Amino acid sequence: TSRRWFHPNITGVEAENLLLTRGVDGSFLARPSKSNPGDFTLSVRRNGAVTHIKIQNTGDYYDLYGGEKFATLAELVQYYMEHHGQLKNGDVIELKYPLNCADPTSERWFHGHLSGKEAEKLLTEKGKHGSFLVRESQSHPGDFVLSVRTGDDGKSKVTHVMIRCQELKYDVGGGERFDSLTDLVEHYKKNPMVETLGTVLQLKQPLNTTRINAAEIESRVRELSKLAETTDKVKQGFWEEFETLQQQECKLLYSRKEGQRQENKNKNRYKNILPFDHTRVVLHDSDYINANIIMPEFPKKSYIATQGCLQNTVNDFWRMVFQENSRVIVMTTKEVERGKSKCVKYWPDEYALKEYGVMRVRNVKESAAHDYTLRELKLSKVGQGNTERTVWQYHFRTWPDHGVPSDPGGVLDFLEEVHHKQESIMDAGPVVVHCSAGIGRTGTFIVIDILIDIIREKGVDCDIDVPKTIQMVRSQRSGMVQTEAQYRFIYMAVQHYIETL
Ligand SMILES: C[C@H](O)c1nc2c(N3CCCc4ncccc43)n[nH]c2nc1N1CCC2(CC1)Cc1ccccc1[C@H]2N
Repeated sequence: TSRRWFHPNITGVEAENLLLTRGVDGSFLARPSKSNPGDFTLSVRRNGAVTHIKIQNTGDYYDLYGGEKFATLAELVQYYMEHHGQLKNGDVIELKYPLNCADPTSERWFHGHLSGKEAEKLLTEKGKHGSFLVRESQSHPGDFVLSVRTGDDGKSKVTHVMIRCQELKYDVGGGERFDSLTDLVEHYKKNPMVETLGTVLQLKQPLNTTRINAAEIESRVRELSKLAETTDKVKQGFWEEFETLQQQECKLLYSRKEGQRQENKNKNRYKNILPFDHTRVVLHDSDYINANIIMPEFPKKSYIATQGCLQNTVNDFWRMVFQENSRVIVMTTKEVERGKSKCVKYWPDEYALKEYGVMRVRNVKESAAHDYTLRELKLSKVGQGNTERTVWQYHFRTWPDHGVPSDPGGVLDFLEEVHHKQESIMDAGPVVVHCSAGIGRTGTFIVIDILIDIIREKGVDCDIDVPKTIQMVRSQRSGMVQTEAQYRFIYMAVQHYIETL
């Protein structure tokens, strides 16, 4: 796995020159857009020239101009490198050779202008055996410092290794010279440095600097929100956390074979946004629906993340709800936004009874609120009177067309009622959550609920780790939490929750 074709800090011109001077026809890279922040650009060399293709993401998916919609940039690159997905005035565009980035900004172990002292404190307080980090050197500009903790009262220690930058290559004073910090770290991960008297300088795991005490979320958000005036002050902020998270998505390219099978193509709202095989909901008693089980310790504490129903998947949706014993549905989209259908009406009108295949649904009563509408539904299997159970649909209607709400209070009030309903139902199955593609808004809601539930169970003095939780959810459905705006909104929502306690 590798995501080195993503260059986080280049301009369009620098991208052009890199491709023309260091690449060949078929070379490609991706980068964040500096003209329209929040978007991305895929730049590809072919026939001695560079083509730029815009990628847009407002919170639901990566929309490649002239191409398809994708759950992550890694899934997008893999699709066209493997599949052609024919990316294409007619001509074809080939992604042949990733043009690799040497910038370490988004490595989990790189901390930029961290001082050797700030670094010593973090290693002693939060470090364990094998924790390591890399930082720029103050005393020797251009060089770096690798610090490792090893141990089990003097049973553990920290060791500092100087990394020299000599005519564009990096070394630790002897042996091989590498073209980038990443190449050097990976080498000494596989081939550990060994001290004079036997100590192995094992690079076991990057030092954790994202886990926080929930009670201090306010000061942490203040810290993460800081805007560096110069690059001297560029330190760990929201953007650094998020793009370091995004770099880890190449580890999550799990198989989605079932959703690509012939008989399942038209059950997917978006052709290339598909459920992982190893967590998809399998329908027993066709077995396919575009949905995944999300567990916060990867039933009553679990979720189902799914897409907005299509007219030909409504019956399968209710088979899933019934089979999994779900009693609560969270829908975070209108039926239609920006003139386009996001989810078909899969519930009966108020007071009406409808049959969906072998499933029967009655809309007992609707209750309208400021931000959302609650629909009380009774689901039964035709021919089995004893199977009736109430299903509570919480339909949040005011999520903005693009981006995230300006204030998390309405979402948190909505989320609180959802949680209370679920908890009052004995033996309730997983909560169903869906938007359009079921990864963006859906991922944001589920992660917030997971984080708040830790505070519920352990109190405000507990540890939470936003990126850690997201990566775990992203291992069960592709691209859960789509954008930096949503990443920030998750922090803002946990902060708002704590302040109202
Ligand atoms: C290892 C560290 O704690 C971390 N971790 C993740 C993280 N993940 C995803 C994978 C699984 C997972 N598991 C458990 C916890 C976190 C995570 N996502 N973003 C993360 N960001 C992190 N820091 C902030 C960003 C920099 C590294 C440190 C620190 C820094 C200073 C200046 C300039 C640039 C940068 C970033 N280079």
